[PDB]
Amino acid sequence: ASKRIHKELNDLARDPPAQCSAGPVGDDMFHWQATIMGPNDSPYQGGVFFLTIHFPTDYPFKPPKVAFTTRIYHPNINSNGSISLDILRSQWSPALKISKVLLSICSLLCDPNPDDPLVPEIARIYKTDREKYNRIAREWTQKYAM
Amino acid sequence: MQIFVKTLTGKTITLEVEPSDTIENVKAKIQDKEGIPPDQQRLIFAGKQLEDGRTLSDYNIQKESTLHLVLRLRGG
Amino acid sequence: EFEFKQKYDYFRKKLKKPADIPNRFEMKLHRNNIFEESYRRIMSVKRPDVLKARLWIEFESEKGLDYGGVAREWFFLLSKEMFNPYYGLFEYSATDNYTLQINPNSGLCNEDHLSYFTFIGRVAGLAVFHGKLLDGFFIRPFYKMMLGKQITLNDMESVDSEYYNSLKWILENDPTELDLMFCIDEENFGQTYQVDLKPNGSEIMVTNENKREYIDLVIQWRFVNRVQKQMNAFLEGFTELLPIDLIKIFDENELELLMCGLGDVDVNDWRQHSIYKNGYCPNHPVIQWFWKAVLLMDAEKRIRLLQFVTGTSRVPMNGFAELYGSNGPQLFTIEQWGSPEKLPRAHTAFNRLDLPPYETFEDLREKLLMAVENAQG
Repeated sequence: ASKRIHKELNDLARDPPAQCSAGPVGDDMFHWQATIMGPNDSPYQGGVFFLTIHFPTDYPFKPPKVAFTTRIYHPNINSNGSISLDILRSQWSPALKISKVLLSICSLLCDPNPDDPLVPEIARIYKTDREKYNRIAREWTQKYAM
Repeated sequence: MQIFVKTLTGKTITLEVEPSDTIENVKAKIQDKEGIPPDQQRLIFAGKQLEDGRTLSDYNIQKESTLHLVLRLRGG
Repeated sequence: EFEFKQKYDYFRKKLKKPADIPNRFEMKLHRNNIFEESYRRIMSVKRPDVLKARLWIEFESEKGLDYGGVAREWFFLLSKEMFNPYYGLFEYSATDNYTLQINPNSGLCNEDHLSYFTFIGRVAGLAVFHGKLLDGFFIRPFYKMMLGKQITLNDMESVDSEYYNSLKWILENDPTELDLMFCIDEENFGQTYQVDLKPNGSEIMVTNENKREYIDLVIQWRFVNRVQKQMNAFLEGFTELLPIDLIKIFDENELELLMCGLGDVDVNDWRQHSIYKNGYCPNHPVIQWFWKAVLLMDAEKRIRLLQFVTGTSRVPMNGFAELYGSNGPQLFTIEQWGSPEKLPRAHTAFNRLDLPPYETFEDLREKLLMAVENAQG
């Protein structure tokens, strides 16, 4: 896990995943914090979002726990910043790397997944009343992201 | 052409189809014999997830080939 | 199911009752200090044969004239004590699995843990012998260990799916890119120290020439190395009531059903500790049906239902109020989602169930009993 994390860390400052930057804060190497810039021409445009990448001692056999810190109005991310993303749970592989988990998250941001929701209310509003959704998401970004 | 779709419980779905049916339609047919919607279905065959964009010819799903009904329920 | 019956009775009879022993076993102790009291009593008997006597128990507290029903209770009461995670002899495999396994660091909790294990075994067998059940469940490897079976990468799937899949990957691919080393990591006091699976493992790498011998050292470590003394002391006592071989006829699943029972989920404690989000609440029509649906299921459909939704088929020792998410306490939840056509979904991490607003009780039941049965894939 040590060399794994360390090495995976240098690889970040090798090909910085565009639109985001995660890195260990403090001296603890099992607690990182990442940023993700609202994908462009998406309602989350302009804002910035903070996250918490907590590596368990079982990494990489167990997926890392990644959560949003910054509030965000999205169908697959709740008020705790919990992220319903398959590679974080069911489809995780010891070969997968953070730089890949971050971009995967930026994708979920611009192109939500309304059919495997975590927050039903939003999913619906996103399916039926799409323009409403953009209005709101855009407002939440103005409150907690900026 | 006749095939079997086995559920994880045991009960099996015998059905009628042309070798050119898009997998997506095997689901539309299963959606009337069980009520199970298509977006919550996964038909596994010999350890392979048979996409919707293909047909019964693309995977050589012939007369009597058994696929499976593994319900994609868990959410994300 | 229909078979297990044959094997059971056939098993029951094969057991024999000595002759030179009392009609019953004299047992009387206080409920509030039941552990060390049952302990000092059983573990003091000279002839381990006498425990094959009839079970006669009385509490100097809740004196009620049953004395035959107390038997069922004593076991249920001694279990919550023997198999209590916070005692230190046994612990939970995961923070959300509720299945017990020998605590490798047990010797550092009871300065004479071995004697205690021998006892928990002494009792455990005593229950099988008198057709009673113990309360709690152990990870498969515990049972395999009794059956004298090997523990393999396979056995870890039940304990920690994700860890099993990751190991299996290592098994089926080249693990030189993962940059692994022969040593897993630990925690205590927030401290994070490294531990070697073998000599200097900390240095040694996991190549494509040793990843076989690696996965071994891992399983070896996770379920065997550090608990062989205990698991052994346990069998010593378990075999002072039953011939350890008389039991090999059953398989892990049957052996579990044999001594730990099936374990039907208490439906009332459950409804009473569930929370409803997004429209649903205690009296809402759909929620009221859900529970009636639950009420009509048999012991299996329920445990199936629980697993489908919480990820585990077991329930915490202190009830449904102590349920856990992959993030800490998380009461069984039921949220409203989807059109009446869709099947109910589940998030095992938050023990949540997305139940669509069915229109007719029977409509709901046919959809739930469907998700449950044809599920787990």
